[PDB]
Amino acid sequence: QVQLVESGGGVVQPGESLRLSCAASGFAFRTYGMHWVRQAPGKGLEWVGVIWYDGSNKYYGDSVKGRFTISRDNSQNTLYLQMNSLRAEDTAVYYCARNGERWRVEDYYYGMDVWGQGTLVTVSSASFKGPSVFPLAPSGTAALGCLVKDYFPEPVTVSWNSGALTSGVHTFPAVLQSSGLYSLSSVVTVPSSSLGTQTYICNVNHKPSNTKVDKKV
Amino acid sequence: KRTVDLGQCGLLGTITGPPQCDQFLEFSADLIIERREGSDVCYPGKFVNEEALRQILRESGGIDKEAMGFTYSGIRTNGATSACRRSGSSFYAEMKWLLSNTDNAAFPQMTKSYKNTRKSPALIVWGIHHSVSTAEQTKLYGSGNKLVTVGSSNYQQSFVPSPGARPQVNGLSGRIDFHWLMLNPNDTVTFSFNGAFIAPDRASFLRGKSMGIQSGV
Amino acid sequence: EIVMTQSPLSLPVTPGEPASISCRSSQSLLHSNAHNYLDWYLQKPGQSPQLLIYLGSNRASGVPDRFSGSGSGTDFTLKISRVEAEDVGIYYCMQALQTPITFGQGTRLEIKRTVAAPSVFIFPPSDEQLKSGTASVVCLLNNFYPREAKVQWKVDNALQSGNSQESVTEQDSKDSTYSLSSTLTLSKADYEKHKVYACEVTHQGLSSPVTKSFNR
Ligand SMILES: CC(=O)N[C@H]1[C@H]([C@H](O)[C@H](O)CO)O[C@@](O)(C(=O)O)C[C@@H]1O
Ligand SMILES: *[C@@H]1O[C@H](CO)[C@@H](O)[C@H](O)[C@H]1NC(C)=O
Repeated sequence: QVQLVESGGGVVQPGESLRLSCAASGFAFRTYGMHWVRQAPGKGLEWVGVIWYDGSNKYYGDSVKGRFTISRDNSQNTLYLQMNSLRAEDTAVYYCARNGERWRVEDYYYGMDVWGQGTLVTVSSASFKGPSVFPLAPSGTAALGCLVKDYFPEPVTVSWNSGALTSGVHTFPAVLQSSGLYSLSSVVTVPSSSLGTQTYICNVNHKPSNTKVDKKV
Repeated sequence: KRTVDLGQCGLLGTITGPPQCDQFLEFSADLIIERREGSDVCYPGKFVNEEALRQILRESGGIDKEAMGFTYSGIRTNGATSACRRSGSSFYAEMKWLLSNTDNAAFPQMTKSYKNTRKSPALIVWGIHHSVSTAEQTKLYGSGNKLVTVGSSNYQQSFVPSPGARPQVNGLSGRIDFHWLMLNPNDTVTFSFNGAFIAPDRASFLRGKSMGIQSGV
Repeated sequence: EIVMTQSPLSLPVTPGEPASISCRSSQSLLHSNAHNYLDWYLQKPGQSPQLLIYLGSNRASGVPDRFSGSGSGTDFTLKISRVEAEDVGIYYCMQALQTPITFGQGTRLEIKRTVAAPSVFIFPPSDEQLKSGTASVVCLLNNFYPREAKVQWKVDNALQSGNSQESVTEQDSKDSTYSLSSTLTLSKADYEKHKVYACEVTHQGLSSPVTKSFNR
């Protein structure tokens, strides 16, 4: 099984450096070119760069050339990405990937046949913060929910009635606000009937800040 | 005198690249020391005509690798095995194990050819996979008769995988044996297979001149 | 710098029906060895990209027969002969010829169904949230199709610009609909400094724009 495992992502501050690594199993790593491709939330793939099998040449995409460096330890089957001068825009999942073919340089083919699971990098100067959890109170079907507001970083998870109320739930993708903080809402439709008999509390988990909140609505 | 101690890597393994040879895949030396510990394979099987091939290599000066350029559509090319371990199931660094895209699917009839464009002879190697049973052969390549043919300017041979059980080695009772020819400049080898074929991905060109010895010093 | 231009960017397909995606290239991708250095990648929701087509027309390891790739020089095409549910995601073409490697914008393949109207609900700010400093008014659009939606925020029959962010779910794997959240943010100041609150929703499946209201 060819397997690429990225690690080293997390929250980092604008201007800092950070180093990602990619562990490779399944293949003579030392004979293959390796790439880094990144993807910013809700955006397309963007090539970061490539390293040749012996580390003699490297090439980088336009938006990171100058600030990122690629390198490899063939002795330990490990690819590395050194990011410097992190800007907010650099926020993305960083994927590691193998150059499938090993063709002569003059015909070098840069396809990538195997891709890792990716590692998340958040560049932000916000501080960790648990969310505030306000209700969305209903006016044959009614809709109630919770607004989960001003937390950082992602992710939060939400549930209803511990894990009982599952059907008809929708939890939305967070959005980033200008404050630097995230916010998201979660709603479930119920029979306006049950409204008064069965109780509905939402359970918000924000592990990154060790914050748990149960609001009744 | 630039000298190489193949240790656990057998001289022939430098051409097909079992894990134990990952560091000699393109060795260069004037003196080649082999060890009784050295091994040519990882999956059970042998090199046919292996002693003639051993003398070409001992006096080769090293090996230069060069992609052959074969590409494929409609099959899997990522066949791997517990017998060839790189932190997981792997294979021979210079060879591709071709098989049907899904269990029991019909492996397509295929014809691939390669022309030696360089100025010295090229070492071409390929493998016949003998499955442990008819049913495994069918699971991997689909049912029916299998046939590999290989031709060059003066040479023609067909090869018929004979599935059957051989003595359990490293838990496997199937076999992969390696056949080889020396392809003179401007000559062409032509493969024609419909399964049970272990295709070369890189060819080996001799580097120069060297003496080989299997000592214990 | 090879530019890659894909189209369409959004591709609703009825299950079992065919699908076609186009990729054009600012430079020829045909190398002197008769190969077109053009790849296709798929990214299924929440998964990494995976190889689909390499060198213009080759189905990579594992890729079923319903996919195929074609083209020459600068003009390339990915056909799926009979779309399956498991095939939704974002298709990327990518030139593999010259650094810097570049990608198409991505074509988002989604399941096509008959239109379905958005059951609209509106929510006023909480007392807890009001007791803070700001007010958040939330409009929900539940299980509609297609995803294109006109969500309009009414505060005493004035128009709002910059006061709302928005958020859609991913296509339901059961009913192929979406849901949408519009969240209007203003200060307790300007919240009280007005009275009636309503969100107007117009959808291909609604005969006439539907509004939901509440008064502070
Ligand atoms: C390509 C392929 O089929 N690989 C599989 C093979 C073959 O079926 C047989 O080994 C050949 O006889 O067998 C395994 O047991 C192994 O060797 O680890 C499982 C592995 O996935
Ligand atoms: C091989 O062919 C090329 C042209 O096709 C020619 O330049 C070269 O001399 C040939 N070499 C031999 C050994 O015939």
